[PDB]
Amino acid sequence: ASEFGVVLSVDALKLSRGSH
Amino acid sequence: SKHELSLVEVTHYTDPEVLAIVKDFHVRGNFASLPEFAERTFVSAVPLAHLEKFENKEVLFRPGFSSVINISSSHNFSRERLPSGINFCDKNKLSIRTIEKLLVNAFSSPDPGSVRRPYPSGGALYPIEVFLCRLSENTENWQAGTNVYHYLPLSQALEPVATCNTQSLYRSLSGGDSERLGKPHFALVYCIIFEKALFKYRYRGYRMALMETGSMYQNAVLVADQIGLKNRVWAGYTDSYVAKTMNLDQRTVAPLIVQFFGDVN
Amino acid sequence: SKHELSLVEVTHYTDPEVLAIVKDFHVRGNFASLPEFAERTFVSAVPLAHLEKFENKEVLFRPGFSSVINISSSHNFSRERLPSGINFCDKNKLSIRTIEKLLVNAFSSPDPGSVRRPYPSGGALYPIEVFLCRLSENTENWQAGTNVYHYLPLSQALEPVATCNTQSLYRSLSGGDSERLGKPHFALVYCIIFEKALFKYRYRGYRMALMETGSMYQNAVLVADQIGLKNRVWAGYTDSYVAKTMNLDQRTVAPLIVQFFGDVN
Amino acid sequence: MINVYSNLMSAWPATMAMSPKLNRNMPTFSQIWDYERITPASAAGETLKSIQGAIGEYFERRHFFNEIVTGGQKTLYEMMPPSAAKAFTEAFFQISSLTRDEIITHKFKTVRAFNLFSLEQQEIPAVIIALDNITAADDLKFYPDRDTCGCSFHGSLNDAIEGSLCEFMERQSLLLYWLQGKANTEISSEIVTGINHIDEILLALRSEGDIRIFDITLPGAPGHAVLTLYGTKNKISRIKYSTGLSYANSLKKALCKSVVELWQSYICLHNFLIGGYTDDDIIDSYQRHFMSCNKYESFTDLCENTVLLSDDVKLTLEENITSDTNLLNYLQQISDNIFVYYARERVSNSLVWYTKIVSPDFFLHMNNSGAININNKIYHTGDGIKVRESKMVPFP
Amino acid sequence: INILPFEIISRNTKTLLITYISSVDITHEGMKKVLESLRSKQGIISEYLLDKLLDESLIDKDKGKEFLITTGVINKTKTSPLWVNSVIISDVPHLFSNAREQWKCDGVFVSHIIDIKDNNINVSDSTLIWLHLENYHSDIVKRIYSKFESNPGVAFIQSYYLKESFRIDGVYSPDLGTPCHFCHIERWLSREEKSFRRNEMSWANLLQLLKKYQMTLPALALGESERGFSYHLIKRRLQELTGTSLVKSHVDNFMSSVSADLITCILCKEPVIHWQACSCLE
Amino acid sequence: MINILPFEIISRNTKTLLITYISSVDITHEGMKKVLESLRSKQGIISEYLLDKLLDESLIDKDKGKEFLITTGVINKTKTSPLWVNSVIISDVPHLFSNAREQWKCDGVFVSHIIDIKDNNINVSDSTLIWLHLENYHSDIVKRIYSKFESNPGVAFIQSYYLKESFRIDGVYSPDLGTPCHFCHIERWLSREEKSFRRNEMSWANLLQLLKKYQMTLPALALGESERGFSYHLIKRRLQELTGTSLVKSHVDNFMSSVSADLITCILCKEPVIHWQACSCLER
Amino acid sequence: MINILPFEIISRNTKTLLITYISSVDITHEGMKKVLESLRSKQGIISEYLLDKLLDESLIDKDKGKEFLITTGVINKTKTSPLWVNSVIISDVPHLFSNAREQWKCDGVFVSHIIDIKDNNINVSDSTLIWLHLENYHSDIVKRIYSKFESNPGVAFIQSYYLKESFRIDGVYSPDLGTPCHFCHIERWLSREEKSFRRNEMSWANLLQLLKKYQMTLPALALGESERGFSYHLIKRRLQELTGTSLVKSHVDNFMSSVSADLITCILCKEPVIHWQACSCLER
Ligand SMILES: Cc1cc2nc3c(=O)[nH]c(=O)nc-3n(C[C@H](O)[C@H](O)[C@H](O)COP(=O)(O)O)c2cc1C
Ligand SMILES: Cc1cc2nc3c(=O)[nH]c(=O)nc-3n(C[C@H](O)[C@H](O)[C@H](O)COP(=O)(O)O)c2cc1C
Ligand SMILES: Nc1ncnc2c1ncn2[C@@H]1O[C@H](COP(=O)(O)OP(=O)(O)OP(=O)(O)O)[C@@H](O)[C@H]1O
Ligand SMILES: Nc1ncnc2c1ncn2[C@@H]1O[C@H](COP(=O)(O)OP(=O)(O)O)[C@@H](O)[C@H]1O
Ligand SMILES: [Cl-]
Ligand SMILES: [Mg+2]
Ligand SMILES: [Mg+2]
Ligand SMILES: [Mg+2]
Ligand SMILES: [Zn+2]
Ligand SMILES: [Zn+2]
Ligand SMILES: [Zn+2]
Repeated sequence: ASEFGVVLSVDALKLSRGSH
Repeated sequence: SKHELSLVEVTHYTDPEVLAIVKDFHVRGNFASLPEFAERTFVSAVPLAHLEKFENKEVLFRPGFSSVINISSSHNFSRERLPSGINFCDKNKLSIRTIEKLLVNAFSSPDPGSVRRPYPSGGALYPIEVFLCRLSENTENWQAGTNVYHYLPLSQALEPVATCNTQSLYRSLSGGDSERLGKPHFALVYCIIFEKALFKYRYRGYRMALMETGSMYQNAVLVADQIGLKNRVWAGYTDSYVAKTMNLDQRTVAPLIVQFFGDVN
Repeated sequence: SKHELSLVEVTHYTDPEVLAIVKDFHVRGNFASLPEFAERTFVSAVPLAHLEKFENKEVLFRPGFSSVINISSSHNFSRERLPSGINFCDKNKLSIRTIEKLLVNAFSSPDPGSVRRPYPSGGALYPIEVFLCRLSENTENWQAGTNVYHYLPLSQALEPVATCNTQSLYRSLSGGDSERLGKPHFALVYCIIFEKALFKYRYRGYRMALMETGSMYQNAVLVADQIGLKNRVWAGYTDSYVAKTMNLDQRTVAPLIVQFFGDVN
Repeated sequence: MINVYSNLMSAWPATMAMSPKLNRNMPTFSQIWDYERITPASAAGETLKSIQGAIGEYFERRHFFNEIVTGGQKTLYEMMPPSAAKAFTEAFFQISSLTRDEIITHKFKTVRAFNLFSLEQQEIPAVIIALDNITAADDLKFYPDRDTCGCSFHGSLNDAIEGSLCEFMERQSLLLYWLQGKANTEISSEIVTGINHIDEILLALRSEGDIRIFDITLPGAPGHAVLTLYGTKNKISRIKYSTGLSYANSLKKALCKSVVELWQSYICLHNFLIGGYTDDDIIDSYQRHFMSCNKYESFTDLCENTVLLSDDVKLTLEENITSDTNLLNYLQQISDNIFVYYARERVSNSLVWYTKIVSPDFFLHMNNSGAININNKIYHTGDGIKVRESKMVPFP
Repeated sequence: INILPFEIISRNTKTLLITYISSVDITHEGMKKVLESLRSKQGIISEYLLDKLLDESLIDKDKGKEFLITTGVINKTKTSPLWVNSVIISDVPHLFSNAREQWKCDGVFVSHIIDIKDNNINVSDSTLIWLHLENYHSDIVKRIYSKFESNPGVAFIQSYYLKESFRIDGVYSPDLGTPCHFCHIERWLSREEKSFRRNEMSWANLLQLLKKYQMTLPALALGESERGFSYHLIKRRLQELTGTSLVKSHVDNFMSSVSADLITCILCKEPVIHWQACSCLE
Repeated sequence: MINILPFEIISRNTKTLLITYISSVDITHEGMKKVLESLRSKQGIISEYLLDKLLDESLIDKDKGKEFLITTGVINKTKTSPLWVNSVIISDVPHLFSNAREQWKCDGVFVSHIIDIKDNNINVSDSTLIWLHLENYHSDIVKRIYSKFESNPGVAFIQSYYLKESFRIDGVYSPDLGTPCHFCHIERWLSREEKSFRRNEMSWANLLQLLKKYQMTLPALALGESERGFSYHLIKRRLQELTGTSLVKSHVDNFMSSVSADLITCILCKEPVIHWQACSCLER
Repeated sequence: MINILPFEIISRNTKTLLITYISSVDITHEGMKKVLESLRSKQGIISEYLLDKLLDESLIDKDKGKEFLITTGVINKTKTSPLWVNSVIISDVPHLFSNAREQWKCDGVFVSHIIDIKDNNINVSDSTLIWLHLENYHSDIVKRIYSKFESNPGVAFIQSYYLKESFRIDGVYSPDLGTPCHFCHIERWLSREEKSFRRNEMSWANLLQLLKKYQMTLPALALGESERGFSYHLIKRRLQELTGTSLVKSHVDNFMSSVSADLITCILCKEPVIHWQACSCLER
């Protein structure tokens, strides 16, 4: 949520983008 | 079992193009090495008589020139590596305690609570699996009838794999050159799990996996020398036949190298 | 120089089909790893957040089952391998005597008259070459201005290779991940000579050569631990750029793996 | 392996993979993951069967959970012949608290079906078939508890029906066993199947814990419903109980699918548990319920309370005079009111088929802890174990 | 004659025919003999052999055939190319101002470029209608379908933009009974709407809110280069659909979508199937 | 470096929607609507100062505004100095590129000049990526360019040209990085095209041809406006991958590799080529 | 096992010449001339007893005679027991093989039977290599054979058939050795033949086809007597490599691999195939 709008949809895969 | 990983998790990241191209390539290096094919096949593109000229040599960066910085041998504090054993002899009984010594020292931490192995690994992914093959009736056994085992380096435990007899397993691993090899008590077989080698780093993972195999059998070499076992790393085997005999599924996993262990009279 | 081999002898046996197919394959594993490409490239097909689930695990031959033969850790007589060093620190001067200790112990016999190396090799052909890269002005040097050398394991001597400066050589070897790496005193680069890997055993030779690379850097790991050097085997480099910087001809020879050495504060 | 990935705006699911395995004598597992559109479809056995089964289960579940549309809106006595409308009325009058007058005057959402015996075309209530909450929203007060019993997908209508019919048989058999505790026979736990992957599983389970193999086929029925049960007291085992079930004409075939399904459930849960995955990952209440049955007490409760019609334990998988008899004859003797819901779609130059076999004269679903037609032609309140009439069977 | 996929199921002396569009009680023994015969014959047959079969089973040729065509057991398809011409209907027709001229030498014959905003669009028989949209709204597809579904030998194909993707639908042919536009997208929306757990950040939310607000879905920030790329894909699919019959060409040439990732420029060719719930199946 | 990503901002009646590659938002704020229209107007990169200015103008907090614009997929922040500071296109068909400089700014690609190959006194600054694209192939054209510019500090080259029914984009040729040149590429493809059933291209027929001055043209089908259009898009996206606004990250194992496209089928093939044994590019 | 190698022994006037693959000799001895004519008459293998008998008959010392016959390339001595004790050819075109049993003895190949696929009660002994060669391909034919004979102790199979303009000889399929079967092969070739620009064959179009009963025919050009002739020679030489008189040793890395031939170009391609992921042959 933000003061600018409401989020309808998200492409989760695109939004995500030695040993750990 | 405590540190178990399911290959289902791994395959979620597999590029099938990569897997196909790597296996296509890998299989070009497989051998059909059998006693029955001796007189109609060969291994060496170089004749026996010209080989010595190629053995134990140095290729120079400036061939024909001799200007070098020499280094003292006084810095060397190591023992010379034993010669690799040939025609092994199984007259002596060999205990499970000796096989156990090799396994924990070459591949496992001394601390059974720790997950840090005595060899490094790209991404800490450890795609290479160690299988134990018992080749002599003069070799002691943990579970009668079981001649193939899988070593779990983190649990420090053996997982039964196959109840093939000892003659069949020797035949698969020893290719057409078994008579020279003689009679080892046991072998380790190092195997790549293709998707585990490939899922994170893609093609470069294949390269990292084969190198890992070498770090592993090398620890075994050094450990063998120290506990008074002879050994010989071995490439003279029919890949698919070994796989078959050990009940490995070749679509997932393949033997890269065999390593033989035992005495020498 | 006494044990010199000319690659002209080798090429007389090269199958050009084999060489082309192996290089085509090999090059699929090369990386374009540079600081300037960080924000438009990636290395891992697995997200950082899912990686831990894949690190230091065991794949089971009978997944979901726990029946095993446990093995005593009381048989382990080894030391635990040190963690692989990261952000190295070059505050201390590092002597040539220390680099020399590593070289002769990891790759050479203690007997300078002997040709028997502390790691085995398919056909005793030894296709893998060791190069030395000096990366710190706080590293002592044998011949001022020379930062790349070739180690001759049988003569036990260094052959000058390149007078690239120390900043350029660090840049090539350290890929885009140099800031995490910090400042090592030196590196070894392990390189395959393709025709030497291929001429005798054909495709299977490629497999044997990469495994050899692993036996070699492993000896270095063990030797580093013993003389109190930190190290990290390293795959985050641009293959051709390293090659270029070391003045290797990529048609003949290619870097398989880099290994970094130094202190850690 | 396989590793087919589709863009999220594709017709096709996010992923399909065949799982690598070290052991060539273990069964292949194949699975399709499609976000939370459905829960992951999977299948197990021989490699190609595994792959066909996961594809098939994916088409099946997507259809019933995500894709049904009703053919409109009718009362029970409008959509079908009278003695069937009555059978449905009596089922529904047990399942909710609404009156018979409310039930017979309510306009239900409809789906195509035909009578299993006469092939007579009719409609049945869509609320039984659709597994989403929208298709027949206005009907759910009559039938709040729906599931996938008798659901099936195939590329031949015959195969789809045969699949629906066998699952119907197995789930009717399972519920009757659950409620009464009666089985026809135990098959030797030490049976050798002759089929590599089946033997492998049995050996692994025998050495991890204990198995019991029971023929629970509806009495008098041809074919074999075979239920396999595992449990262990072993402390480092993450699976303390699992189970599998299948029905076929052939005892061997049923046993083999039974064993493979036990392993399928065993390994999925095992992987969930070692994966670290959370309860928020579980969206299906049958799965939640099965997962809360992962204790040895699930195994002993069934085993101690199982009564066997035959004395000795079956040493071989040889058929008998009953198996051979006609399944439609047997079923019709019990009830005329068995319907086949059916849908079909063109793929290339073929049709694929989605079927579900349904009877209000039988159990309409398998959750006798929800709202269920407890009184029907094969069970009546009181015949069986009473606590079990309000508890759901420990089966996923 | 193409023999479509169907099933017949028998029990007692009863028989039930199910086809892709129909479910029919078969009480005439003659027609059971005709359907059983066609069930085992795989695909394309000759008018002569069908007529021989009908005469054998004592069924009027004309009437028997009307039945088989009407219930979707057979269709009466052309051995010559299915579409003698083609037309492009678009909201960006100016992008195709030279297409008719140019594509000639590729052997692609487009008679007319047509603005979607034109009132009174006509279209000849045996014509393939290419509907290309930068501003996607499902009622635009609905409109074109309603106007032309009834034209003899008509077919349709639709291209549009979804985020980074350029999507070309399969060919929708009433005559051949291939899937339509809605068989894809309406089924896709059904699956989002009827998810076992709705992803509350689903792209269906955007699609459904654009209906509610009477707004089109725009292609995202197309420049000249993306239009050039699009143009070429269109030309090459039309080339694929040129000179094409069910004798020349397999149905999978029609029952296939092409999706192109405009960033990576990678293509994805995927099968298209019917949706039982779609109203294209009447 | 604020990179402006692909999006639209649409209004009808009182409803306003933002749609990006990442997300979609029902915008309930006039100020942010104005910000978003202004950004939709600008091509490619924007000074973080302009962004702050535009935020303050609409009375929007700067970090809240920015966090919104980044996470919703409208913009992103990049930090790294790139390898080539600049691109030039050298071509026999420069008209085809006459709006490229202008348009491709919005894709974050800086092409400084379109150069006609006919021109003498062709100049290229240091650390410039030279894109040589030929419709009418001749190897002497490539030789000339390598000859003019191989010595330039930090230079690299890409070559694109047609062969049969394919459009070819070579791997990046970088003396500094040691990567294969054009001739390494075109020999790899002329080898594959021989109906040889053999990877190995070498025979006495080839040996004899190598005695002559290296020189050649390529057979390829005639181009229409549509093949040119397709080619323009792959050029842009390839330049974008290397030097522009990254939308999709490339794996390190393929980033510099060749890209080949069938113009019939429109299928791409990305493929790393080995050094050609008879080539000189390693010895320079 | 004395194997008689290819040679001729020619006489005109008083001059007699022996010519082999190894060597040529001006024969200055009547006895050895007789020996050599007798051997040229015999097919393939000869009992070392017959050889001694033939030597003693011409008054020639036995070890001197033998050393001559071996080193000049007339014969050789082989010691090893082979993997398959016997070969059978199963075919839809058995007429094409009606002299094969007789002729191929001279190449050291023991084929015990030519079997028409039409025949019921087809029997095969243990450790027999089954060559299945089909002009009219159907996968059910292969399935039937695997089904009849996979369980036979020590069995292996080769399949040969036509695809497009190629003649295909599969790798040796050996349950014992773990090698890929026919279906592993034909899937590898049907993958390569797709204009996919991709090694990976898998997609939803393929997934859907796998739902149907595995079943297929192969498109291939019509054969003339000449294609049949060519095919007959590759069959013979392939059998010879595996079970007959070895003339040229195979490398271990290719010995069991597939052999494909273009019938237009006559070029051979020898190639090891991987196990197909969707195949069952590993699980048996
Ligand atoms: C072939 C190989 C390549 C490696 N490459 C890298 C690398 O690029 N970067 C890095 O930080 N570590 C690298 N490592 C080190 C591993 O990440 C390290 O061995 C592993 O995480 C386990 O940590 P430890 O060695 O400290 O036990 C590599 C190791 C191997 C064997
Ligand atoms: C990868 C690899 C494969 C090998 N394969 C064989 C083999 O097949 N047969 C064999 O006799 N020795 C084999 N060896 C052993 C080498 O021949 C041996 O290391 C070399 O001749 C040097 O002898 P040494 O190890 O006794 O110093 C192999 C060694 C390596 C590293
Ligand atoms: N009355 C007849 N007597 C004998 N043979 C006939 C007769 N009618 C048709 N045939 C044969 O059957 C074949 C099939 O022709 P048919 O009339 O079915 O046209 P079609 O197959 O529908 O082709 P199209 O409509 O595409 O031209 C003909 O080529 C002809 O040899
Ligand atoms: N060859 C096939 N073609 C289409 N669908 C299939 C095929 N084989 C199995 N299925 C379907 O896959 C689903 C899963 O089958 P399976 O795993 O055997 O049994 P279960 O019903 O226990 O899941 C069922 O809908 C089944 O009908
Ligand atoms: Cl059955
Ligand atoms: Mg299932
Ligand atoms: Mg089911
Ligand atoms: Mg089931
Ligand atoms: Zn439709
Ligand atoms: Zn070059
Ligand atoms: Zn196979």
